[PDB]
Amino acid sequence: GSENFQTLLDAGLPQKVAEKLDEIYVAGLVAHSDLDERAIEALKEFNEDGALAVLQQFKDSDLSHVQNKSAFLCGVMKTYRQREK
Repeated sequence: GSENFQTLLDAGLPQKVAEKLDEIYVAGLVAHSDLDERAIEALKEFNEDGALAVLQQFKDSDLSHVQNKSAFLCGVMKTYRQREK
C-alpha cells in the first residue's frame, strides 16, 4: 500500500480495514487528513465486518456533492451503528 497504510494501522485499525482504507487515499478521492477525530474514534467503535461494510458502502456512494469529506463518512458511520429495527 501507500503512505497512509502504516498510519491507519497505528490509528488503531485492524489490518483488514486499513488495507481497504489506504486505497481510498491512493485513488484521488479524499485526503487521509480529511477526517475529524470523531471519525478516528468511531472507527474503533466498529468490529471488522462492521467497519468493512462502512468502507464498502462509503466507496459505493457518490463523492461529487461532498465537501466536508469527514461529515460524509461520519454520516455513513452513524447509519451503521443505528441499525435497530
